[PDB]
Parts: sequence; C-alpha cells; structure tokens
Amino acid sequence: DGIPYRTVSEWLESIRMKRYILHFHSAGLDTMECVLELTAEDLTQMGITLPGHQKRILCSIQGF
Repeated sequence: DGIPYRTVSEWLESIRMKRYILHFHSAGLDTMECVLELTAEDLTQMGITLPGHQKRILCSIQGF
C-alpha cells in the first residue's frame, strides 16, 4: 500500500488542512487511494485555490 495515513480525515489533520474535508467529500474523494493523482487544476476545481494550500497538499502526496 505505502500510504502512511488510513483516512482522508487523518491525512488532512496531519497537514493541518482538515478545513477542506467537506471539499474532498463533495468531489467524491473519500479514500486515500483517490487522492494520489490530484493535480493543482483538480484542487482548483475543488475550490482549493490558494497556492500555499495546494503546495501543502501536493508535496504531502509526493512524500508518501
């Protein structure tokens, strides 16, 4: 598996981005497996638009 978090929630808590939990559920991103291919364009369309926040989420994913 190799993903260091069990749930999108626990993952988001870890990077202090749990404010965006509802955004992930809205986009039907409910398991960790779903988040692996996110780009900045996908985050934008999720309504996660701030660069800093994108960087935070995307680096975390590369870091898995």
